[PDB]
Amino acid sequence: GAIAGFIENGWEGLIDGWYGFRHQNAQGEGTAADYKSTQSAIDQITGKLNRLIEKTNQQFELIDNEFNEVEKQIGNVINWTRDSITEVWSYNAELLVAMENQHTIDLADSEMDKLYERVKRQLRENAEEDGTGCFEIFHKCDDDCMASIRNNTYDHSKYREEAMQNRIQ
Amino acid sequence: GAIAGFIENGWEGLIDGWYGFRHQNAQGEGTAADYKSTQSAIDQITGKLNRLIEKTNQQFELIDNEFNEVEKQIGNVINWTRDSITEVWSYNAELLVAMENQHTIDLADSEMDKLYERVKRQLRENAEEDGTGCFEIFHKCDDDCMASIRNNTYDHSKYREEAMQNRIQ
Amino acid sequence: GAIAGFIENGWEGLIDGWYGFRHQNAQGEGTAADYKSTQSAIDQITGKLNRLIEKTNQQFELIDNEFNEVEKQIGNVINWTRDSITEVWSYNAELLVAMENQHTIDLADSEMDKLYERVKRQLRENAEEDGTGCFEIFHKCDDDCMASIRNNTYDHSKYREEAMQNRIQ
Amino acid sequence: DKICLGHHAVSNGTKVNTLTERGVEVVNATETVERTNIPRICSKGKRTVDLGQCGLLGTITGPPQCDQFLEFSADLIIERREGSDVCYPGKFVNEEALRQILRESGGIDKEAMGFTYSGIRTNGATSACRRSGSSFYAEMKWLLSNTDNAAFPQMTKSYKNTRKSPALIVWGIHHSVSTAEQTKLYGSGNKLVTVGSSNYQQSFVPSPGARPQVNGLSGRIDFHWLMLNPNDTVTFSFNGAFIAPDRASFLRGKSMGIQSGVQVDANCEGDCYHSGGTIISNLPFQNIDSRAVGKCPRYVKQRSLLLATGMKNVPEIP
Amino acid sequence: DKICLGHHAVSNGTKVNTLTERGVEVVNATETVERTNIPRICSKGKRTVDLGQCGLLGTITGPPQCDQFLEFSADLIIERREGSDVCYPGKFVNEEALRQILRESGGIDKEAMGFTYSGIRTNGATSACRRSGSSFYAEMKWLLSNTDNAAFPQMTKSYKNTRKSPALIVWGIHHSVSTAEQTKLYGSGNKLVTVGSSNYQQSFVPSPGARPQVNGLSGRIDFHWLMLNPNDTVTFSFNGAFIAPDRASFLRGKSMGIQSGVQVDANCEGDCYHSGGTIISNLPFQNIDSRAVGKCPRYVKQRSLLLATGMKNVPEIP
Amino acid sequence: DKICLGHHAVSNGTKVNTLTERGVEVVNATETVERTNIPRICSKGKRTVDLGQCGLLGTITGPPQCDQFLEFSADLIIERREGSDVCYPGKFVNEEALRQILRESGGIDKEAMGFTYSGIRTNGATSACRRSGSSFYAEMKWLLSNTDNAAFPQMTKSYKNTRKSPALIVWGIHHSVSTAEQTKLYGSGNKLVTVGSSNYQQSFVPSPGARPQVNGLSGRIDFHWLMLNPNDTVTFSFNGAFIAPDRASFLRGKSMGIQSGVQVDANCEGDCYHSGGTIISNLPFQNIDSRAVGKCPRYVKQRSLLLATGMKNVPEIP
Ligand SMILES: *[C@@H]1O[C@H](CO)[C@@H](O[C@@H]2O[C@H](CO)[C@@H](O)[C@H](O)[C@H]2NC(C)=O)[C@H](O)[C@H]1NC(C)=O
Ligand SMILES: *[C@@H]1O[C@H](CO)[C@@H](O[C@@H]2O[C@H](CO)[C@@H](O)[C@H](O)[C@H]2NC(C)=O)[C@H](O)[C@H]1NC(C)=O
Ligand SMILES: *[C@@H]1O[C@H](CO)[C@@H](O[C@@H]2O[C@H](CO)[C@@H](O)[C@H](O)[C@H]2NC(C)=O)[C@H](O)[C@H]1NC(C)=O
Ligand SMILES: *[C@@H]1O[C@H](CO)[C@@H](O)[C@H](O)[C@H]1NC(C)=O
Ligand SMILES: *[C@@H]1O[C@H](CO)[C@@H](O)[C@H](O)[C@H]1NC(C)=O
Ligand SMILES: *[C@@H]1O[C@H](CO)[C@@H](O)[C@H](O)[C@H]1NC(C)=O
Ligand SMILES: *[C@@H]1O[C@H](CO)[C@@H](O)[C@H](O)[C@H]1NC(C)=O
Ligand SMILES: *[C@@H]1O[C@H](CO)[C@@H](O)[C@H](O)[C@H]1NC(C)=O
Ligand SMILES: *[C@@H]1O[C@H](CO)[C@@H](O)[C@H](O)[C@H]1NC(C)=O
Repeated sequence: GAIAGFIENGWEGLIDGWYGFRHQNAQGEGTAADYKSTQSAIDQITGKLNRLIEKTNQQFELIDNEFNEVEKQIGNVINWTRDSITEVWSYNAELLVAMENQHTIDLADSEMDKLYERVKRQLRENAEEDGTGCFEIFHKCDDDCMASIRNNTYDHSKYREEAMQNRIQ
Repeated sequence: GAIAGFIENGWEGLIDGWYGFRHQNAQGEGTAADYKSTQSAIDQITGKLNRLIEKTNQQFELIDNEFNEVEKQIGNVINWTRDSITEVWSYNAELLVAMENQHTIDLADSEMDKLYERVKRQLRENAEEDGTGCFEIFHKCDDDCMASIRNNTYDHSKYREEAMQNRIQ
Repeated sequence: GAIAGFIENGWEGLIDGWYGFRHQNAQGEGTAADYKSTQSAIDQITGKLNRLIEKTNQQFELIDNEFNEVEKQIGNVINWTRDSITEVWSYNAELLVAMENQHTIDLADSEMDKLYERVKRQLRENAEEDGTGCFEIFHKCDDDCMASIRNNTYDHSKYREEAMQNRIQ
Repeated sequence: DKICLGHHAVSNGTKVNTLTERGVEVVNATETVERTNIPRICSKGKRTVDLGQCGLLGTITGPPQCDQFLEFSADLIIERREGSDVCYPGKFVNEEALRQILRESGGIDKEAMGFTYSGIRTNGATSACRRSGSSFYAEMKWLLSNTDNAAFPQMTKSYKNTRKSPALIVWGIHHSVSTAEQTKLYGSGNKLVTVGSSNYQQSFVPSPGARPQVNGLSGRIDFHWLMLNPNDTVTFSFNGAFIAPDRASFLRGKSMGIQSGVQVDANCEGDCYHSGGTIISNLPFQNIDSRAVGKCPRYVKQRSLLLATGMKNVPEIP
Repeated sequence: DKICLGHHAVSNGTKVNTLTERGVEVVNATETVERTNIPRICSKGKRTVDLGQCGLLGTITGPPQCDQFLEFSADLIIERREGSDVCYPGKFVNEEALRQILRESGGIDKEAMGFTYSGIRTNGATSACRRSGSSFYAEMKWLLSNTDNAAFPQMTKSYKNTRKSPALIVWGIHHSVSTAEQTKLYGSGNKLVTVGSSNYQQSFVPSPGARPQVNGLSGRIDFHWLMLNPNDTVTFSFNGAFIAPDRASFLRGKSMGIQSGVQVDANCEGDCYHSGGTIISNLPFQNIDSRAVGKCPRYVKQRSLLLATGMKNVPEIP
Repeated sequence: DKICLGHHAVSNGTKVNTLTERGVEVVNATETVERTNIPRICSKGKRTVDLGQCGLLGTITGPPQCDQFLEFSADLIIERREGSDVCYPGKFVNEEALRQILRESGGIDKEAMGFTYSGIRTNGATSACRRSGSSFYAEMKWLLSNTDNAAFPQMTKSYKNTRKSPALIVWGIHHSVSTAEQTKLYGSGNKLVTVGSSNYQQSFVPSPGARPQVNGLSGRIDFHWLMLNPNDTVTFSFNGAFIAPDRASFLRGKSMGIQSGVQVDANCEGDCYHSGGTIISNLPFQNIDSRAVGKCPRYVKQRSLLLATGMKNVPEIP
């Protein structure tokens, strides 16, 4: 009946945010979403979307005719040019999406690390990493204590004696 | 009258480098720039610049006429081709700069982390992170000691007894 | 006669993998490759290769003539178009390779960090970083113990008493 | 006591592509390539003319089919496959360049050129241009000799464009089924037509001869055109086989022309068209038609390119 | 006791480029720009014809050089520099458009047009078309008057395309060295040739005059062509100087044409060609020939663009 | 005791764009799109000719305006709007192709073609080509009959290019204001001009008729040209209305031509030009002129694209 974080597995129950907290104490188990990390990720992704919506003001008109076919030579030159330009945009499109997708995935992984590292810095010397994206807290951390960690009001000075004791023996 | 590092805020006073150190001891406060990290960043950015200076040897000549307008059909084909090519370069330009700028920013953030992680490894078990990009040093670190950290001549073995004592109680 | 890891220097002797372990204990020195990290990197690089092999189904035919030169005006329009398209692909090619190479290098550096961080999390409080990509292990770690670290079967609980003792004094 | 950091995930994962992987699952994605076509011409906000059976070039010469469009005005011009520029069999020289010009003209303003004739018939008509009875191109005059086989007098007519825009001028050369018929209409001897401007010089000789019957007729009228610069003058020198203009055309402003085979809709608002309808999309690319015109997303070969709008999907350990 | 994490490295490092560095060493790299050319035309799997001395347009008219190819069939068509479309000096009007059409025709099927003549010679021949003795274009008839200086009767010949594909029709106008020679062949007076279709109308007058001797001859025959739509008819009206067609051509299917100066190989299998041979490569780009045709990697200016297939190379500390 | 790691920052931050953000502040940035134009033609190092009132095609035929440039030599050629190719009203056939050829010719070398005439006048002149008095094109001969209305003898003139470069050959057809004037100059009857090469065959008939007065004249001379291959010969057959060449032209080497309306500067050194001046820049892109020629940065729509040359700017906490 253990809990685990990122590093082999996401949470299909975290449905009110992208990144979040999951704790277990004497009060039981709980899960809440972190706003700042989730909003950062959403802002960057929507930022990408808007950038790809920026419409072009270039207008193009007919250069050939599909009722009365144009002269062969100029028609083949036109087709060769269009197909060449289509290859170029097809390539550009493919590369753009692949590139953006790689970046979307990476910055998302980045946000997860920044959140984890932040929490690690809050807990100071009162906790140890379990290796599954979690922190074993070496003192009593009730729901109020767990909430203090989530909103960065956790003062490690308060639990340091109790925690360092339990860590050393 | 506290000092803080990267993580919410840069230093508008660090004017002789990109990355640097800021300390406070009994001798007071000081700020110095780190050469290696700053030079790495500058070398990579200038490297980008030179890459974008690499001139083309392709020469282009007039294909139409702005005094005596060419024939309509071939003229419209030419305009349609040029405008198509302009859309392509306009896109390429936009994407290149956006891509390069994202990378410039990220590698810069990377250098900051590498510097921070290096210092963390120098100090070993004689310090703790305060969560603002700083290290609380659990021993006496005068200006000479602070300078030893900046040039990687800091031997943690020398202060380890004194430091571990102050950390544990 | 010391050993060192990544951070100033690779290993020209690691010839059965990309990422690996190097230890020294009473039994002596040894080097072995890590499969999972090496295979991840190889899968991503070959993934790039296949993506660049995806052939085009667009067929192009002759639009001019190198035995009987076409008419001057349409010929110059054709040459101007082709050279324009060549500039575009030459640019695309240059940018693609430069971009991919930057990413190949970075994801490779990433895999190295993920491996290092994993090992760090295995060893918990029984080790310290030496600052050269290595871990000083504060307990007896024979070949069997070293092998347990490589296949993630290392239980830090078993050596914690012995290790924390040696770390503190 | 324990606190874990995590991220959301689903079983409803959708595959995308990256630089490295092909089919890597992400939590959410959206399409970048438009494939959804509206099989209508969305014309709301645009003054639209559906030429129907009238060919676009016919608006200048004026066969019966184009009587409604002789001075038409539009923001959006639609050619139809059933359209025809012609009643009496023939075609334009440099037709497509002329079409491209009219598609963005905004319509045409006609103005009389004021040609007067003597010792000559002007009532040349045909069964192929039925307008109540036999007739001819509305903007043109089919000139004959006077009686039959009678000599056609050498003539010279000029016209100055006194406006500030270029004038579209059109004339026709008539090719009889036989030299016997050419003689019956314009008299014996060789026939010459010269057209002079201040930036244009051309010449024309008729070519009598048997041709396949089109609309029951084996004769051909091929039309020619030039743009007359402001204050410049065109001069017509001829002695037969000449189809004279009655009015010149002036371009109204700005428009866009398309070729389509679907209905018009004045309710929908669009800006990117193809023969099959309107593409309305904020997406950067489309896979509907490469020859689409207006303000459009760029055409691509692929039918789908999914853009990740969420993080990589990692299923929870059960 | 100590455990270190590391990565492999070599002394055999190869330099590549990135966004930032130029010449950064990586452990392993591969080329993306093909430069390796196979100096043959790899034709395995493809039905290939090497026209050799036969010019491609000659397959339609039929000089002696093209007698083998009058109804040829191919997947791959190869023009050669020594090729010639002509025996009696001359050239095609709109030659290149016609070549481009034949390169992807899949070869040609010839069919008799069934023209019959009276009061006229049809055995026009020349020393320039030696086939055993003096002869002419195999698919064409050189029409004369009957005796010498005798009048050439006005004639009219028509032909309907009763098939489902367009017919390629070709005719020639003969330009004599002098009006004296033109008269000797076709009689006195002006000469006119008219060609009428249901989408085509053209006219032709011969131009007698001295020209440089080519193949010993100062006369020129210039060829003209049109595509005849199904069920449509062409009509020829003429009174001399007319080189009549005997058969029409029909395109067989699909093919590709190239111009080359290297041998053919039916063992190698290829799909991208240039005048210097075949490019077989999985690489995305090539630096061999910009005008290469078929299914090819994109041409680039650079001869080499190395793609890193390994991590950054960091030498071990000795 | 405490040590902090940090990075520099400013209040002077400049906004740029990335994949994600729009207007993210960085410490320092630079422009990639050139907008700074030098309103001169920087010609230092380049042999430059400013044709001025001489039209480029005029350098071949030789109206008074081009007398200085009949054998000009240049690295950089500049056409001006006031330039004219013509004294006696007319134009070239395929003019633009010829201009494009001369723009990169490096200038022209003229050589006599050595035509001799008998029973004919060669001193055709006009008021429109005033050179001291009435004159004509310097490189051309206006041929007449001999007295007035007198018959023009049929003539044939040939010229072989004995050099290793192609020869530029030019001739003119004269179109009289009336058949009466044509007869007065060249005699009665139809007039024919034939031009034969070994890769070229064309024919020409004059077109007398009234045209608008240009330079006070209603006649037109339209010029024609061909390139003559080495050791090949051109032959001219004519009987009137023929404007004969006196010299042929040979291209000197290599050059570049531009059209401009700004002054020349031999102090500044440039390599990218447009009608408004010179673009000197190491920047990859420019937003000055899409039709700019030479060695240029690529033209783009945007006026500014800022490249970050520094890290993200994060203001210090006060
Ligand atoms: C999956 O991605 C789509 C695309 O971004 C999201 O749908 C968007 O939702 C926002 C707000 O609801 C709208 O402004 C966009 O117009 C929508 N786009 C499309 C294409 O419909 C969707 O919200 C995402 N899924 C979840 C669960 O957030
Ligand atoms: C260096 O890179 C090349 C290119 O990827 C590797 O050669 C490939 O090897 C695999 C399997 O042996 C083949 O499927 C590919 O076709 C090879 N490519 C080429 C271009 O030959 C090579 O293995 C790499 N070097 C090392 C030591 O792994
Ligand atoms: C801001 O960026 C510009 C552009 O890189 C820097 O200006 C460059 O300075 C170097 C050396 O002084 C010159 O070689 C470049 O030619 C300059 N570029 C331009 C466009 O002028 C500038 O130094 C940067 N600002 C700071 C404070 O370093
Ligand atoms: C141009 O491409 C279209 C689409 O395949 C084709 O129908 C048309 O025939 C081509 N044009 C010419 C001149 O062949
Ligand atoms: C090509 O574009 C220019 C610039 O707008 C325009 O002035 C010119 O008329 C166009 N060409 C034709 C043939 O319309
Ligand atoms: C097109 O480019 C080729 C290659 O340089 C050249 O030989 C040819 O002359 C060019 N075409 C024209 C019409 O100049
Ligand atoms: C208009 O044309 C007349 C002759 O037709 C000419 O004299 C005049 O210069 C032209 N321009 C103006 C502005 O009148
Ligand atoms: C074929 O041609 C004939 C006359 O040549 C015409 O009447 C008929 O409509 C055409 N089409 C068909 C399908 O018969
Ligand atoms: C040059 O021309 C002559 C005839 O004008 C011809 O016999 C000869 O073959 C040509 N070539 C050379 C190299 O003499």
